[PDB]
Amino acid sequence: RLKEECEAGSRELKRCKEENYDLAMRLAHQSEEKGAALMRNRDLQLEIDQLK
Amino acid sequence: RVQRLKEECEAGSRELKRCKEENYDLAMRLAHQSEEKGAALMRNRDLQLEIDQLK
Repeated sequence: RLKEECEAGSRELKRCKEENYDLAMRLAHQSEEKGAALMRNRDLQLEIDQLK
Repeated sequence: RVQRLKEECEAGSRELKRCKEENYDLAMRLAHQSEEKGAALMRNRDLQLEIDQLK
């Protein structure tokens, strides 16, 4: 009754910890890509301001 | 032995609850950063089109 639910919980904890590491890596990757896109945006806005 | 595995199981159920809450937070922050990157790339395309008409 509780032995089976506790074995299932420890397997779910193993998967949750794997997902946590995966989410952290994906978050760091998206933050770098967002930073690169925003830098390109600043440079383009500066170009427009000089022409207009 | 019975009381030891009971505690260990209760501790794991609490750690899983914590991990799922952290994972939900990371997922929402990941979704936010991806949306912001996407929005910036779309503005970049529009700005490049504007520049090409002015130079």
